[PDB]
Amino acid sequence: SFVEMVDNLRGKSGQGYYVEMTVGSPPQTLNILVDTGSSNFAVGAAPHPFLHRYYQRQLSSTYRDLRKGVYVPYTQGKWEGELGTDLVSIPHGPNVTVRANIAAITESDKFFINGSNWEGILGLAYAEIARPDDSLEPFFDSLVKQTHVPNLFSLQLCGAEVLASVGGSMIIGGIDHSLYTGSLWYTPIRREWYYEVIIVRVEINGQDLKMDCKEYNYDKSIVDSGTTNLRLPKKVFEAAVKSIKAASSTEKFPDGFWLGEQLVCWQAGTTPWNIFPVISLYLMGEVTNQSFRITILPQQYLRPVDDCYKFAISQSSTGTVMGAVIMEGFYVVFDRARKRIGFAVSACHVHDEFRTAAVEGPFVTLDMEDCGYNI
Ligand SMILES: CCCCCS(=O)(=O)C[C@@H](NC(=O)c1cccnc1)C(=O)N[C@@H](Cc1cc(F)cc(F)c1)[C@H](O)CNCc1cccc(CC)c1
Repeated sequence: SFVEMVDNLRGKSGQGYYVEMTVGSPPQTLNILVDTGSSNFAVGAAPHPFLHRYYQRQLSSTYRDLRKGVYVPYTQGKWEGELGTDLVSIPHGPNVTVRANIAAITESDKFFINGSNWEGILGLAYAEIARPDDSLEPFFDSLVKQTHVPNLFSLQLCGAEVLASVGGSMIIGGIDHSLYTGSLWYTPIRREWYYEVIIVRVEINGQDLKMDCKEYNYDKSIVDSGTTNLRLPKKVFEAAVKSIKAASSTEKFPDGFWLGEQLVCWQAGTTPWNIFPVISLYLMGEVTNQSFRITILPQQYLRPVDDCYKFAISQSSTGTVMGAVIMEGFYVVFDRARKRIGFAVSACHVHDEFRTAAVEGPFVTLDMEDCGYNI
């Protein structure tokens, strides 16, 4: 938890958060997307219309070819590459250098984003979902094994021609107490592959969705910084929109809005936040029958793009995804050592005069264990 790591993240709305890193010798500078939703460290290693610079292996005296191809398909978008290792540093991170696995991207499809300003991706999740297989040690594992950095990192993602710029902090090796107020509440990491958690209850403006909690985690629920929106399984999505639509029936928007396709604008400064409800996601606590909740304001699920916004909540077919817009306003601790994820109100907390994002507990909930999907 260093003051030198504060504000070491940057990016544009809808295009994620990236941290500056150097690879090879001499140091090659690159902006790398911080993604707790995957486990491969990869960087553009060949020219591309959206890349202004890229990893040039031939210019690195410390590069070692692993002579193995690698391929990684995401929800939408994918890339192909060549494996190898090299020295990697995070200028605004811990003062150490480690030899890490790196997937030099040679071919890609709908992966890189035009104008995003990042040239690679840092999969911070576990080896289990790493490609080719789990023998390809993820970056953070190498960092912990090679240096004395504590097996833990925390993220503070903040809100907002060109798309609004965003800032944040990735504290490697610790917790920076000045980045949050109040208490930290932890939810167990159900399994060490994605950063899987369990949602046991959901409320829209204080009203219970009243669904079997297995639906909330239908398939799985993950904390994913590499994903923008709050993604919800079909049944949960529909209940959610119906509830949100009702609360804001005072005004009407085109179906494209709710489908997160087309934006919606209001006179600059007149956004009627008060008509949109708050969303409370209750997460399993560290104790049976006990949980805590994180409340999201409309300022979070209505992403800036007159003041224009897009509905940052969309239907998923691969489970719940607590994306960036959910993480924003909260200080999130990925306590790998103790297999848990802590949440707390962020210093750049979720605004508003009558309301505010919050992290509250405890709230008793029985049989939280049957909320998960049992393989
Ligand atoms: C951060 C910049 C914002 C980009 C806006 S986004 O549309 O929300 C990105 C999201 N896209 C969507 O969620 C999406 C996209 C289109 C339609 N519906 C949903 C997505 O796929 N995210 C990848 C990171 C990524 C970032 C990019 F910038 C471009 C890519 F290519 C990939 C996560 O790693 C996925 N974790 C779940 C997961 C799923 C499958 C396999 C794995 C094993 C690696 C893992």
